[PDB]
Amino acid sequence: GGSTTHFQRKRRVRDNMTKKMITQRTIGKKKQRLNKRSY
Amino acid sequence: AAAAEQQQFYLLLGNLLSPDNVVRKQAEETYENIPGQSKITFLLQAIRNTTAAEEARQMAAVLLRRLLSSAFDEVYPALPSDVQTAIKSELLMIIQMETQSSMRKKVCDIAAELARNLIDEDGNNQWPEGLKFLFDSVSSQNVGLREAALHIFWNFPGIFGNQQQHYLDVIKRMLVQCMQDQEHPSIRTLSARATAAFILANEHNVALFKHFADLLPGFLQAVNDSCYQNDDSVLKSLVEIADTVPKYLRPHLEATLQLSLKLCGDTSLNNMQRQLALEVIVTLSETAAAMLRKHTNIVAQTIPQMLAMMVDLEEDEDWANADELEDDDFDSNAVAGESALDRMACGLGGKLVLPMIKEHIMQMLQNPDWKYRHAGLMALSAIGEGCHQQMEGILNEIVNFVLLFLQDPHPRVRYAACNAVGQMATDFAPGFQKKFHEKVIAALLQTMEDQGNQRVQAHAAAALINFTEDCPKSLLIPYLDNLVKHLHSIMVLKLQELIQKGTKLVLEQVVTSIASVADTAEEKFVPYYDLFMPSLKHIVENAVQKELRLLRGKTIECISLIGLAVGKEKFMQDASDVMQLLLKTQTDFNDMEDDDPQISYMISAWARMCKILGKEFQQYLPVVMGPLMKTASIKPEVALLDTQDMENMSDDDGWEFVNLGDQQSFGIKTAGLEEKSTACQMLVCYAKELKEGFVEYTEQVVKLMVPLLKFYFHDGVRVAAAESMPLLLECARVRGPEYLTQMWHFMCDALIKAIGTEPDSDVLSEIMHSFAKCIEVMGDGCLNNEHFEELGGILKAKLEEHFKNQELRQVKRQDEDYDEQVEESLQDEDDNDVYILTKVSDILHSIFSSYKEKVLPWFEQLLPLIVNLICPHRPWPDRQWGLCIFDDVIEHCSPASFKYAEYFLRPMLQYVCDNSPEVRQAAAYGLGVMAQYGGDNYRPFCTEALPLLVRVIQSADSKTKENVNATENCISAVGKIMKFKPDCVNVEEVLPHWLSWLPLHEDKEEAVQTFNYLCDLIESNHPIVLGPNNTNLPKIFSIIAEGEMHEAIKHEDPCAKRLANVVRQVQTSGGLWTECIAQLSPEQQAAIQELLNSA
Repeated sequence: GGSTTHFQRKRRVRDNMTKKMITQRTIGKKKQRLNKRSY
Repeated sequence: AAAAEQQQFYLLLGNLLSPDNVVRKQAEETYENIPGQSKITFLLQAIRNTTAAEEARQMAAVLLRRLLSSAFDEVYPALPSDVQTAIKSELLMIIQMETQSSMRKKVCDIAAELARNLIDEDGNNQWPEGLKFLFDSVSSQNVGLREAALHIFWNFPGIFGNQQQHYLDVIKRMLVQCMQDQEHPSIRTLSARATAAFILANEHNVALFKHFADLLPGFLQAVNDSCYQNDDSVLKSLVEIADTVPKYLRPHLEATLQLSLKLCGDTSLNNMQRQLALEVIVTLSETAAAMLRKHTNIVAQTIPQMLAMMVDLEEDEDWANADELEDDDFDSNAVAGESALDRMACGLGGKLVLPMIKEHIMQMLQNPDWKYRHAGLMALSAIGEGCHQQMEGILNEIVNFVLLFLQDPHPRVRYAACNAVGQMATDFAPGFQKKFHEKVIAALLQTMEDQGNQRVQAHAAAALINFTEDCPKSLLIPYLDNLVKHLHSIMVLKLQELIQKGTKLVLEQVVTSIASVADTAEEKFVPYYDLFMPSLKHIVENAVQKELRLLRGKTIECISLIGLAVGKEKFMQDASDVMQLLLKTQTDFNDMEDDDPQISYMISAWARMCKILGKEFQQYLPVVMGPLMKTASIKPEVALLDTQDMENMSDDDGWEFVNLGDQQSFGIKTAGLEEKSTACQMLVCYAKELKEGFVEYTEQVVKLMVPLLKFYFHDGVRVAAAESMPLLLECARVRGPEYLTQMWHFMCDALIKAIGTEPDSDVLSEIMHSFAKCIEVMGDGCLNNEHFEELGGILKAKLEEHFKNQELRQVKRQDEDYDEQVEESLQDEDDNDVYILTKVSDILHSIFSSYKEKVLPWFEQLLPLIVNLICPHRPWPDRQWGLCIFDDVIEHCSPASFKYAEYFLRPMLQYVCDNSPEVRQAAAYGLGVMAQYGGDNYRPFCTEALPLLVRVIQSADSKTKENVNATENCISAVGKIMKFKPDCVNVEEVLPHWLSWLPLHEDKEEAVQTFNYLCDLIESNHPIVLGPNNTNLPKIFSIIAEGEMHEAIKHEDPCAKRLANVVRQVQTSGGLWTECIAQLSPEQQAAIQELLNSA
């Protein structure tokens, strides 16, 4: 449909250097969806 | 002789009380083979006999409940009805005459489980005796029978088949009456819990929610009364209600909020009760923010409570000497308050939270207590993400105030200031760095280099890491020298201290900071390479003992990042030694668990070294591929327990439990999931980097990643498994078409099934993108008939879901609680839906390009929905993608597409004049592709399409950054119609106007087409382009020079050469070239020279 109009991943991101001592990773709750909604 | 059997049963129960392994095994072996009916009769006899010890009775009751809930299907049917009636009557009799509370509750659990397992069919109780007993139980005098009835009701809230028809009023009256007595508090708590469970079970029932609203004051009074008796059982029910069904609280929400505030402000209660009371409001903010935003007073009163929680810091003298990053607690008041502040700021939004917390923070940052300043800095750190847009215009004074606290008399306040700076750099990126680098870098470096406290230094280094990670490379080069100095001297000092003492806290942060600086500086780190590599290797060779494993992993990661930054040329002088170090480490450490910190740092190091060492790395592939595949296919431990059993496993070694429906607990061990995600991503990177060299390991990776598509425990694993699909096909392409077909037969069914099943929108979009890419890899026969049918069904379901979600969102609007933030959430959902539609169009384009005219009968079933997408009243995102799909149909499935032209041709002709630039672009591309791959059938429509296209092109506001792309597409369409259909265009009149619109510069694949047309006209003869003699040549030369700039790729594309030769075709007589080039800008002359040199 135009080639350039296809395969665009606009809404994606990436990063390196895992750890980052100072972070908001505490996230005890929130992001609670239970994607394993089976059985 | 039943007496001997009972004696043996009591003996084995007594053995089970204090088992040890021997009688553990022997009792399990003896018990697992007992006949089911004999088991039921024996357990009932044991429960009835009130002579043995309470432990035996309780243990037997637990056995009966577990046996029922596990294997009711094999110990009840196909048995005499007399036995069933006898056991039911026995259970009711034991319930009636039981006196001890615990045993009565256990038998209530047993009876509720039986009634749950004896419903069957569409839902109708087969045990009317149980319901009758419950009704005559709750309306009685003795409190034991009422407790039994309420516990039966709570355990299975739903022993009914016609509750709405007749029994709703009776249930409401029973619960109201039970939450009214003043002599037995235990009845009130049980009734409140029963009401909460009944409301939770009957979810998605607005009528029930409005009919049961009169019970809320009693529930709130019950939880208030219970929380003062060291019993938070009802508070947990309130938290569950607020989490799952907040609308139930809407009648009395204010009252509820006030109660929580009281329960959060009362110091008499322990920490857990106050934290749960706060969690009520926090969960309400997270789940139902629109309902809570109306009560601003409650938020304005709850913010001081959380701020006063964070002042609850214990003066610890064993702080500055701590050498490990000990876990915070997640139980102390300060951490819970900070987390609650973060969650509420994220949920309610900054527009409401910021005005009431800003003044509190600014007032607390002045209190001479070292605890109020710490709390203020931590609140500033916490509210950073939630109040993002509102704090973006106030960042200057906040930063200037925070940076003044790095020079503070108290070390903990400086630690908090470093935390605030680092968290603000993380949240406000990359705008924080550009406007504040000059002061932030200087302050952090000054704090790091001159300090007597070794916990402020490490946290300042971590803040520097957070700052430099997102800092663009352009504005860091001036600071590279002043970073390498003050990062190398401190490394030297800390490495000296590491040999004598055992200090590692600040050395790890310094190493990570150097790694981050090198990573973000890339090739500019070469002059400083020799400053760091000899020392870093010295850390890797040493630090071989335990409790330095994190240091070794960080040093190895830093070495890998520095090597990747400096490139292969400079790295290939110590690369052999680093390879030996990594090999020795890999062969040494490979004896520990999967939570060893050197199991996520070694894999990424190996992948980085693969990136550095390209194809030479193939030698080391067998060594790395072992442990990577071992840790990429770990199966997490999962257990399906009962809720009454879940409590009993309170060891909590890492078990994460979720309360499944109807008294069940589902637990998974989240130990190694992140390592699995890292290993899968590194497998994807390995395949991408190696291509043909990965063919030996392609089969194992395919057989591992195909099941991982249905791995719902981690989204990253599923995303990596989806991404690896086309890369592995490209790797296996080398072995021939048969190997490709085998791998595709492995992957195709799994991908198709995962497309129509994935809950997550992002993972689903990635899966659809990967499937489209895989189809693009293998064309003309990659799908069977079964795959075609399944794909058609799934795509029709997806389009129907997309159409229905718009109506569902419209119903979501016009609600009792709708504001701006709800609209923003709905817009985000709309964006996700449009992305899924984009991926659907991608899959359709791949299928069309692969199959051509043979796939139209399959597209017949999807045609009505695509026609629906192009409806004039639809939003522009739907119309654009419908037109794109029809353009694909035209390009690849012609000249048979005339059968479908009545559906799209008139909308295509109409939409060229649309207000939306994207719909205009799609319609223009469709009109252009009509002439090129349409044949003689679409001949008369080009005559109609041309005037509309020229009208769109010649209109004003056509070259602005918005409508420019649509105008470029229209120009390309007119050029294609002129070239491939010159009979009905009158080219001699359009071409002089067409030359004015040239060239194109932001559309690349249309630019090559239009320049191919320009060359074809030039290479052929006079018309238009070259008029009298060669006087027109200068304007075409100017057009070419203007279009030179990164438009025709200088990699010797077929078009560019045809252009360049033309420039060299005129470069024969100096007379014409001089006059053609005399009226060009110096940039144009340089462009012409570069174009001539490039091809």
